[PDB]
Amino acid sequence: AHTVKIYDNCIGCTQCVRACPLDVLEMVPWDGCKAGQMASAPRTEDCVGCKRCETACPTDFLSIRVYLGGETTRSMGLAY
Amino acid sequence: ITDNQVFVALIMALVCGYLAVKLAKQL
Amino acid sequence: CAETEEKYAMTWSSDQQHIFEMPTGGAAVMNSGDNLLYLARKEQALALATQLRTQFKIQDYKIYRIFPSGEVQYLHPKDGVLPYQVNKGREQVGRVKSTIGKNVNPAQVKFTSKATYDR
Amino acid sequence: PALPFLSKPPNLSPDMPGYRGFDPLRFSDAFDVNWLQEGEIKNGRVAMLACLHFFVTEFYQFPFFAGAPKLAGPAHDYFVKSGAMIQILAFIGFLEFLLHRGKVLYSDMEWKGRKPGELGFNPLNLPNDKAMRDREVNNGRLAMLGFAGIIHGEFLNGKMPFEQITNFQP
Amino acid sequence: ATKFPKFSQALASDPTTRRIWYGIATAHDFESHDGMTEENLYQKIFASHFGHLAIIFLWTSGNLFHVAWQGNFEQWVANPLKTKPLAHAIWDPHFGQAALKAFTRGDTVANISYSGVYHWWYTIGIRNNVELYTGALGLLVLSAVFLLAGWLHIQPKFKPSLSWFKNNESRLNHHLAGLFGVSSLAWTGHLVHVAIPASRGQHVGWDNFIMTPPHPAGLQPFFTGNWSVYAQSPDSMQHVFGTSQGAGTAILTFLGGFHPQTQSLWLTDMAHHHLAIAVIFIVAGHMYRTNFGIGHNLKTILEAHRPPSGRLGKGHIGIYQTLTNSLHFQLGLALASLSVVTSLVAQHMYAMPPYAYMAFDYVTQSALYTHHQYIAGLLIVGAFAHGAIFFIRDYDPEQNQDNVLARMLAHKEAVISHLSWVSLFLGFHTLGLYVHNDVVVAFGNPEKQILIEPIFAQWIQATSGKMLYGFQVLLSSSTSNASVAAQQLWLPGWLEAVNNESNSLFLTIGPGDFLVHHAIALGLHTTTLILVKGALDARGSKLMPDKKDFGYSFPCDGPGRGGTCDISAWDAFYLAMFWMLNTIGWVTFYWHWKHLSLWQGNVAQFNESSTYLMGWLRDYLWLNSSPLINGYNPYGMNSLAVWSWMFLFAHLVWATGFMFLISWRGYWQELIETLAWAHERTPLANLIRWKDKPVALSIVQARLVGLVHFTVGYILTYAAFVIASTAGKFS
Amino acid sequence: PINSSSLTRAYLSQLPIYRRGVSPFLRGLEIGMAHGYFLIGPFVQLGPLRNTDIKYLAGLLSAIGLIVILTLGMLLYGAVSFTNDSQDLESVDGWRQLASGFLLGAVGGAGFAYLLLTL
Amino acid sequence: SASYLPSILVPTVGLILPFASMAILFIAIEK
Ligand code: CLA
Ligand code: CLA
Ligand code: CLA
Ligand SMILES: CC1=C(/C=C/C(C)=C/C=C/C(C)=C/C=C/C=C(C)/C=C/C=C(C)/C=C/C2=C(C)CCCC2(C)C)C(C)(C)CCC1
Ligand SMILES: CC1=C(/C=C/C(C)=C/C=C/C(C)=C/C=C/C=C(C)/C=C/C=C(C)/C=C/C2=C(C)CCCC2(C)C)C(C)(C)CCC1
Ligand code: SF4
Ligand code: SF4
Ligand code: SF4
Repeated sequence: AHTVKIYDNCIGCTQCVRACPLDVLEMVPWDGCKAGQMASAPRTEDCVGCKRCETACPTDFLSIRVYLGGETTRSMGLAY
Repeated sequence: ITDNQVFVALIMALVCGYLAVKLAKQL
Repeated sequence: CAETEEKYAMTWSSDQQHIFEMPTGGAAVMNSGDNLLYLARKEQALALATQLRTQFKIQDYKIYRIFPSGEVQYLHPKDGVLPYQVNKGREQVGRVKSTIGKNVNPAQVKFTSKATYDR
Repeated sequence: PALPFLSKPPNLSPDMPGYRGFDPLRFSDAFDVNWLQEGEIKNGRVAMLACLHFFVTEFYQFPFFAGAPKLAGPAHDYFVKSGAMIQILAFIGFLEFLLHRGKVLYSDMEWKGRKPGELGFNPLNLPNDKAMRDREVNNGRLAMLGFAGIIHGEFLNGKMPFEQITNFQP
Repeated sequence: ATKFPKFSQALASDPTTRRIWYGIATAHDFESHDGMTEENLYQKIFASHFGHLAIIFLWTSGNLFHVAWQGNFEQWVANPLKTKPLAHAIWDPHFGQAALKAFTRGDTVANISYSGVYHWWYTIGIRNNVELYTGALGLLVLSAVFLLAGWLHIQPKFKPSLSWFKNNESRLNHHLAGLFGVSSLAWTGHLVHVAIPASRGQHVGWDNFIMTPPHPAGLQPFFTGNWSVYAQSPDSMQHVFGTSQGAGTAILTFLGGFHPQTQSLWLTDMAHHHLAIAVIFIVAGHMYRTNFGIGHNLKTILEAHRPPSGRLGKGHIGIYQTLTNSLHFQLGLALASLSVVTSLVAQHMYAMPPYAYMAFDYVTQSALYTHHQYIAGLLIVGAFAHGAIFFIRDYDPEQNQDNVLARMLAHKEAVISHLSWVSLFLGFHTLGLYVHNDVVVAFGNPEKQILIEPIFAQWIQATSGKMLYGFQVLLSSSTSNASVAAQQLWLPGWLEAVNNESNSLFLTIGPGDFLVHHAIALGLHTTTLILVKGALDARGSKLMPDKKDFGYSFPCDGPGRGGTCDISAWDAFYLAMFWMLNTIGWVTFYWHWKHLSLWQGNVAQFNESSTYLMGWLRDYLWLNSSPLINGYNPYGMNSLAVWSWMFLFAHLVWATGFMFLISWRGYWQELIETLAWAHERTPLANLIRWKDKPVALSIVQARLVGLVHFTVGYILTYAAFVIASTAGKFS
Repeated sequence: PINSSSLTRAYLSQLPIYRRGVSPFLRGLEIGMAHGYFLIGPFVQLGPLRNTDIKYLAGLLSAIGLIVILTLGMLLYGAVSFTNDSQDLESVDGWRQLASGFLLGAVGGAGFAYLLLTL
Repeated sequence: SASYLPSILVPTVGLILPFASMAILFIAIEK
């Protein structure tokens, strides 16, 4: 599975979750930022790894990094 | 220039083929 | 197919017979009361969730992940909450202590079964 | 068992016919000992008939087609030229539909009847599959090697098949 | 271990067809397997080295066997100018009738061996097919020896310990002495005992090589140091290679220069040559410590070279650690040094042709040079590719605390900016001058050209005695210090070979040398701009500093942050392979069009028509492909019909590469879905369902396979054109 | 949908696979009875030996030359796929009976077309 | 010069070895 790791630049502006078309990322209340939010990636078994998150990640350099890991049925995104 | 040495050649590289499959099925 | 692969069954309800667009392609009839939709893969289904939600109110919707042993799962919604909206029930996994700036060099991960960010 | 320097517990079995405990290069590993057995039997029988052709190369049974007695070299080329050597591949094919019936080399070997011997070709049937099997294989194995000893006598001697034995040496 | 990639469980879980392709292309990637640690790595590359060596000696026994058995080798020995060297025979069932008349050379229908092998085996002293059979068996035995060792050092208690592999200290005591020094010494033991007498007529086979000494008096009054007796009577002038007429009996005479008749180097010169190289390498074997303790600790040799000038960081303290623990650094130095050695080989096989009756067949000499140049460029690009693998998967800047390497990564911005500067300068000052000369020649006026005499190469040829320029310096001037200093030793036998215009040694030089050699330096500096770019920006750039985390050949970073097509350190390979084929392109087009002017004779055909680009596309590609592309006509065919076929074939390879290089994946990944829809939905074929799911090729593989068709198409096209061109103008 | 009607269903139904019950040796012998009779065709008129009196025999050796390769593909596909032992064509034993039926029926089709090129 | 040997070895390594070797490697994917 594509290991998505969300670092501590994540200021919780939720363009990652609103940008991800797979709901692998949610928002978690985390009292370390101004907004109190920091994203999480629990369901990385559904993670395609299209890196549409890292497009819309307005941190300094990429709080959310998508490491291309294993390739299962769902992570390959094949229709059949 | 003869024929028997060709048979001896394919014998020796047939044995060398047995060392090729012999090395091949261990790594 | 349905004999060996996971068919994703998006179920949702509406108020009026509108017309949405399939991820297969082409328009669909959109039964007004309540309707299911068997799909292939999850990006099609949540792409339909964005297809409906960015148009108008379509909520109380989620795919039951039909996997071929028979049972279902609950994708999208998961917690009666919208995923970018914050619920105080989601336990975070997938973080490290700092930025990339403290990730170890892969010559320290070399000949070990670790990752370059684990610390 | 048999070969003295303790090198003899391979994948083979001692109750198999033709056994005298000899696989130094451990070909019984990885090569399906039953199929190697059936290849040994079949090579022994067809080399056995082939050296029987190199035994009955005397004047008897020359029926109207050949006229080339005791050639043993390009006699093969003589009947490649004469035709009907393709035809005996057809006839042998018409045998090997019926004989093995599975006819694929390692995939799906027809092991049903305890012995590499097909359909029970035995119209006389005075012995069954007894230890006669044990004395078949040697009568194939010697029928293999000296068969080579005939054809190599055609290769570099090239003189005659039978005319080495009396007082004829190079 | 479960399925396929019996080595990686990250690919055995993949249901697609990627498990096959990545199962193949990561098979030899021993540093990234399931649980293969260091001892389990060196104990596998050490066995696979033996499997590799046995493949090499199986191959050379292949050449020995086909020349032994299907070639015309001793008939070629009878007339090495006249008869063409035959390769292995043909068995096509596709040659219907008219093809076979275009290949019969005697009873054989064989190919013509355009690989220079009969020349080298003819200077070795092989004058029979029998020695070729005994040699071919002599290398089947040797390949069985090497397969025995690789099978033998993967047997468990004979797998050597890693402290033996980390005896980095003493391999150089044994390679430089045993592998290089002794064997070259042993090669003089061939040349003194075989090539000198079987060149001077004496058939010294394996019988009398202990009863016939190569000098008529030898080694009982010759430990006394009367060594001028071994260079007493040279083979002066009136000799044909192979007989005993007009030849002396000295062994190690250093005349210098060529034969008068065969235009090759003297075998006395090679016997003395490998003897001196042998002695100097055996002296170099006594360099480092061992269990004895008389030598050099390598830590004391890289630690001591820290300059007190202080400019060069905290010295090389840290380099010896990152050669023992590393491998891609050691393989990068290996491919660097082997690659410069190959280019040196290529630049000397034509210039100083070593083999008798080479530079007389003008095709084998044209294939050996091009062969070792494309192999030269491949091994440089290997040295930089493993350079980038060293900087990603093998580099530790904490053991390299402000080291020379960390200093290199510090000023890599200045390195890449200045490589890009010199590459830009040469690219506006070759292409500027070729488009200037080509516009100006095109406008009815070859005179208004810019031709710059390359005076630096002309002056360097004047330093080596080429008197055809009028500089009169160290060797061209016959009264200088070096001219008197070797006046008896090797000069007058050598300046005859320099001042001659028949041989391919120190060629006459026009401004085509200028403009082309600037084009070559453009190729070297572009290709090192790429390779040094994605070898120094291999680890982290200001686009993405995460690059060291992703390994070597990761595909991309997606469209994020502007778009990230080919950011990896594998791109520098992927692009500098095009520049490799291009640069070695211009090297071998230039060499080959220089020697199609020498060998034809019209050097003015080059020097008047090579200073502009339609000189190349006219006078070289359009004209010398004429006996190629007439390889088969609607009137018939000839022996070149293979190459003229292969030529066309290779274009079909080359442009198929573009299908993978230009047009990337997501086209095909949504087209395979149409093919799998159509296969699933149809009757009579939905029974036959796949097991591995059909998936278009991933975008590292796709760029790689497009690169592979670019190479195979390129190299097969040019191997078709070298051989069909020179074999069409000659033979 | 369309091209799934009852004429399509009835015609595909009585094919030499989708029909109800045949021994897989004969079920393959019908397949090879079609294909082996077929493949003599584009080797007699267009093959390499189409000008001697081996117009017809090269059809046999070439066509059976394809047939043993095609049965080799049959045995590969039943070797890799169809791991179960449900005794039909989705098994190993039923598939190798389908392949042996294709071999004997296909060579029978080749010799049948060869002897029917006598007239 | 055993001239008949390419008529044996060139087919049995040219075509039937990349038939049975396709079988050995491709079944060897699943072994
Ligand atoms: C004297 C002892 C000795 C000798 C002869 C060797 C020899 C070898 N070792 Mg070795 N080794 C030794 C001691 C020795 N070792 C010791 C003591 C250790 C432990 C400290 C090791 C540890 C060791 C390791 C760990 C490895 C080797 C390997 C090798 C092989 C190198 C690959 C090769 O063939 O390149 C041959 C190269 C040449 C002949 C020269 C190439 C470059 C020259 C300049 C160009 C050629 C010259 C000329 C111009 C061209 C002639 C061609 C002709 C057509 C004209 C080679 C066979 C490697 C291998 O492959 O495993 C087998 C390997 O991985 N060794
Ligand atoms: C002795 C020299 C040597 C050695 C040991 C290595 C060793 C290695 N290289 Mg390598 N390399 C070398 C030379 C060498 N290289 C050279 C000279 C180049 C420049 C051309 C490269 C370029 C290179 C790249 C770009 C990469 C490596 C990688 C690797 C590692 C894994 C290789 C692997 O799994 O391939 C598996 C085996 C194959 C893929 C088979 C090769 C088939 C190639 C791709 C095409 C050949 C097909 C052929 C032309 C078709 C024939 C048809 C006919 C018409 C011509 C391994 C440590 C990889 C790595 O470390 O990254 C993780 C990597 O990405 N190397
Ligand atoms: C015809 C093919 C061609 C040409 C000319 C070039 C040229 C160049 N490549 Mg290149 N390249 C090519 C194919 C080509 N490539 C291919 C197929 C690949 C594989 C994808 C690459 C991969 C590649 C890499 C990876 C790199 C280059 C780089 C460079 C530049 C090298 C520095 C230099 O020489 O600058 C001199 C400049 C020129 C030769 C440009 C031509 C001069 C023009 C035509 C004149 C200006 C315009 C003119 C007035 C016309 C006006 C147009 C009109 C509409 C108004 C140079 C621009 C490198 C770079 O950026 O270097 C700094 C670099 O890193 N190339
Ligand atoms: C990336 C990388 C790398 C790289 C690679 C390579 C590729 C390199 C380069 C290098 C090279 C590729 C080499 C070259 C060298 C140089 C030289 C070497 C030059 C010089 C010259 C000279 C020296 C000459 C001169 C002379 C003459 C002319 C005569 C007289 C004398 C003399 C000799 C002086 C490495 C591994 C390192 C590291 C890691 C990373
Ligand atoms: C164009 C067209 C079409 C098509 C065609 C077809 C369909 C054909 C085919 C045909 C075929 C394809 C045929 C087949 C034939 C066969 C048969 C009818 C049978 C016979 C029999 C057999 C073959 C036998 C064999 C054998 C032998 C000989 C010996 C022994 C063994 C066996 C028994 C096996 C249709 C009609 C649709 C429609 C219209 C148009
Ligand atoms: S990381 Fe970038 S994207 Fe993910 S939440 Fe914080 S800000 Fe929004
Ligand atoms: S990885 Fe691809 S899918 Fe998973 S979140 Fe980042 S972008 Fe959306
Ligand atoms: S194209 Fe595909 S690969 Fe190239 S950059 Fe855009 S996303 Fe990354």
